[PDB]
Amino acid sequence: AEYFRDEGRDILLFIDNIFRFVQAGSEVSSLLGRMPSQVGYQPTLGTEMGELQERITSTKRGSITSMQAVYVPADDYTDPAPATVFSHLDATISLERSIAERAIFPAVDPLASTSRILDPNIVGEEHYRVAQEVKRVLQRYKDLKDIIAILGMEELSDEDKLTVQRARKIELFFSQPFTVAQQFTGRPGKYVPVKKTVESFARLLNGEGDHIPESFFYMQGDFDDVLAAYEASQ
Amino acid sequence: REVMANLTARVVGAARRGTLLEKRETVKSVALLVVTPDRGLCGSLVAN
Repeated sequence: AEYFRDEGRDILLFIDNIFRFVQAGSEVSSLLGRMPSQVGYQPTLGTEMGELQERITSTKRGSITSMQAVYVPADDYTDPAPATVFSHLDATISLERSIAERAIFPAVDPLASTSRILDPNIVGEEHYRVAQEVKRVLQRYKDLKDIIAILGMEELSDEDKLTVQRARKIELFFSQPFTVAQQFTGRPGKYVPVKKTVESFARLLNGEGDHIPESFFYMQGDFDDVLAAYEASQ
Repeated sequence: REVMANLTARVVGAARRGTLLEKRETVKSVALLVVTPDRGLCGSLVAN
């Protein structure tokens, strides 16, 4: 890919499971007689990650739009390999086991997922405000998770209650059918433009859609599709 | 309960059916009474 980057061509780079590169390095180091570090990993983990990752850079001659994948052993985000990857990225997306087990196929945790270009000067003031609100909600929800689990929705205040069902609706609404998911799911795929996503979430946060039950936000497109489904079910 | 049944049966005339028992026509103002626990933690009872 560096040949195409060096001559100016825009390159999309998809490296899958950098963690397997780390694991291969670990096995090679174990066979090489190097002293193990942390959980059996190679002592030269950081340097190997630097040597691979620092080559994945958009330079003044060309741009590389990298998109990697990282596999966390078990479900440990404190593992040395993902911990080393985290500091070599611009946009971090965290997939959680619990979200997937809740049938939310994207399974992305908004609280643990950040990005560098989530700045109003780059992505847009409305986009930034919407994202910040969608995180402050679900942050209130993560704070009240234990309260809800042991006592229930009733003990919360009225505004806290409203934020809680808004958070649950948002969590359901982040789910989206994928065109590559037709092989095991019959739901047709949807492509929601970023403008439509921002508008839908702004409308949802305003108060629109409060009357709609949470089950109607599951695996839908923009807010218009949710409203159409609600009208269809009356 | 039976004293009401025994008494209100005797008093049937609309002219004498005044004061509290008067079934007013063209209702305009309605007052309601709500009783709620003084303390929370009751569950959905207060919300209900």
